[PDB]
Amino acid sequence: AKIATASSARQTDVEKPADVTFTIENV
Amino acid sequence: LSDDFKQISDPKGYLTYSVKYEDQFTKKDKLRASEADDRIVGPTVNLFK
Amino acid sequence: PALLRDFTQVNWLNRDITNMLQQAGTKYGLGLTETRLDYVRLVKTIVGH
Amino acid sequence: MLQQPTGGYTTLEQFAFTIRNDGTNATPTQFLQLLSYEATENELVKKTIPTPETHLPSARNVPGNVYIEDAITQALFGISAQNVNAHGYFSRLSALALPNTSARLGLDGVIYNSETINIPFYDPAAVANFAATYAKLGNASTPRYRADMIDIYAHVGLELAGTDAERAAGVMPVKRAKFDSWEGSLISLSRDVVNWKILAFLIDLCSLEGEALRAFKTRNRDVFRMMLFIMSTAVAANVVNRKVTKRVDRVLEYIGVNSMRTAGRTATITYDLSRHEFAAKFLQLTFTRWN
Amino acid sequence: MLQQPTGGYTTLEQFAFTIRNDGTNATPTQFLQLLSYEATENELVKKTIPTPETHLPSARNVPGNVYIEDAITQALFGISAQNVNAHGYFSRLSALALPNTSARLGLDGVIYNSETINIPFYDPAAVANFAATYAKLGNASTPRYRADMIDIYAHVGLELAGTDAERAAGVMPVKRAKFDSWEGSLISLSRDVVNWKILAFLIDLCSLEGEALRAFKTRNRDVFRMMLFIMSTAVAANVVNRKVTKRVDRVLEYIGVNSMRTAGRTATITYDLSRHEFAAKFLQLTFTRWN
Amino acid sequence: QHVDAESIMTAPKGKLFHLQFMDGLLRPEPSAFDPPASGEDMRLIYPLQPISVARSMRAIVNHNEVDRPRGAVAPSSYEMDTGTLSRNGDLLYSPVA
Repeated sequence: AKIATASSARQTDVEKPADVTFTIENV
Repeated sequence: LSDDFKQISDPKGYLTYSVKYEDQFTKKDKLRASEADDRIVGPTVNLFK
Repeated sequence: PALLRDFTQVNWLNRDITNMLQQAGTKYGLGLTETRLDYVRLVKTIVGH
Repeated sequence: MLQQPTGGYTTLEQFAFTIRNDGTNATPTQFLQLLSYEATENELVKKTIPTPETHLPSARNVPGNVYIEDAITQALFGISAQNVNAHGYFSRLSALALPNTSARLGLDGVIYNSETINIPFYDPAAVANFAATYAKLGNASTPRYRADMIDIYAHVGLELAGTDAERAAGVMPVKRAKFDSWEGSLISLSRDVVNWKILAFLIDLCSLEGEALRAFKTRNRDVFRMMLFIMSTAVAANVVNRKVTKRVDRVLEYIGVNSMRTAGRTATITYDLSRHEFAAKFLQLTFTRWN
Repeated sequence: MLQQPTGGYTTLEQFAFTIRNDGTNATPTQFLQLLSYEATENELVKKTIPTPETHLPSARNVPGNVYIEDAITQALFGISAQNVNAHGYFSRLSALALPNTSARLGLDGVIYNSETINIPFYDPAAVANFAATYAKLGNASTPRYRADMIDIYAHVGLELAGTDAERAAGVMPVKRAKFDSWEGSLISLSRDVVNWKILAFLIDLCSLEGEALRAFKTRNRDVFRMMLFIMSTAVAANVVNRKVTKRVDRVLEYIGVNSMRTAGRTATITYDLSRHEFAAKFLQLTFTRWN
Repeated sequence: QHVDAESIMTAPKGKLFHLQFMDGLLRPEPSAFDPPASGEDMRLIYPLQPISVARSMRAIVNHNEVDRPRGAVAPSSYEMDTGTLSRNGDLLYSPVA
């Protein structure tokens, strides 16, 4: 708008411990 | 006029479908399609869960 | 059934459906189809659904 | 242009005529037989035809790209046409017979002003002799010039079921047509005949000469009989269905007489009052010129 | 129908058998060599086999379009099959050996009532002699009729690593198989053999005669050895991997003895208790009929 | 609902009761580590009609991995064929071949 600037970014990393599920898959 | 028969919007049919689900068999892949890919083949998917 | 041609994750079930809708012995399809009794005016026109 | 083929424009083969006998198409010659004829105790006399007054509507050139050929085919055979006898389209056509006019009749049946490259047509001389005669139909409706109806139909019948000793003689007993059927057959054949490019059969019925004509009438004696029958359907009064064995049959009530209306409002195609005014003045020209 | 080819149904070539040696397929003959044999100080004696009681389950015709051929191939080689020995499918099959029955075995391996046009099958006489013998397996499970297991395996071994002077004689020293490996190789070959249409190899093992048989056994001596090995894998007890040079190797612990369970729960395919009941009564029929 | 073997011998001639039959085709087997069993279930009644009548398909679950579970059916090639009208008035099939 007034002065030309410069910004920076860094790709984030998201992970949780493997959760527990009660539903079964195959026969 | 006499008017013997009355008209309807959608037909019923004599033979219908029934189902007995098993509430412990769920696939972990939530698939998706387009909206017209949904409409035509839509309620038939939710009868054969 | 067969409307759910390619919408079920049931990999086995998906097979027979394609095979039966391939052998030219059967042809599924819904919508406004061609008819013999066509354009026959009964105050209003006859269409086949 | 295509110039003109000697022996007809109908011997070309690019555009022919096939009635759709259900799932499989056929030839007009092949269809006529499925019908038999019942002689009833009624008689018609072959009545002579009056001449057509020469006074085709004057030239105007409103800009419309008029589908004159499309309009013609629609009224005679078309299923429930509307405003068929309106004045504006024909007047434009009559400009065609004029020696030296930038106005060419498209092969597809659409009329133009000036011309085009991408579209081939009929040489100006073939159309000149055509519009000389079918422009007249235009004013068939006028109170003064208007043509008969209750009597031209004494000719329709001889052709449809005219025995050869009958069209040799003058009088034919009133017949009753009956042929095999598919239920939606009457409308089905009428839906089909509409696309024959009936322009081609007429734009050459005025160009062919003494020998080329003798051969033309002796070959297309069917392509004519066909549109005659489909037309004679709307006119005859009662359609009775016969349920025999495992078969089903349509009877057309009287081939030779104008009932004046209805035919079957449902079982067939119907003629309005602005149709008898038209189809009549049509037959008054093709028949005379035909014979 | 395909009638029947003289010299086998396995000489047709439409349906054959190829083990997938990784990225490239091969022939059963070509695979057997990658394995060597280690003679250990153990000995087995070739024990004679008892006759099979004739009492195949009676005819019922519940309507299921039963995949009898598919079920058979699944239990012997299939990876962790379930409910293999259930009664309903076989009972339906036994209807097949019956002279004059509207019930044809599909070429693809699916059984039908009445028939179909779009699907070609095996002529009723070829299947008649087939189901005469493999319907019996059906009731292999019954307390009274049930077959052995801890002793038929004295035959498995001679075939897999049977030296020619050994199957000429009666006794073979207990061997120890070892061959090159790709890590997921044991499961990989077991996943592959399941689609051989093993029906074809059996429905002709009862139709071929005195000379056509002498030639059949002398050619497919491999197609048999193959399914025998893959089957003998689930049975032998300990799988030890040898890490030499840059190579990796699988050792199958004892070719000729039923450990009674496990093999490797992870390194191979496992046999439930309703499997030893099945695979046993299977070999009791193919072996006897085979020799 | 459970009935008794004494009432099956005293039930009135024309009084039709309903007795339910257990399917149990799709049922996950127990884990490797659990207490064993000791001489279990005895079943006393059996239909001989037989009862399996109306089923379009049955058990629409895949067995690991790309194969059908033992004793599972798919819809027949008849309820998936929209034919054409007669040469006159009613519905005809494809037809075949």
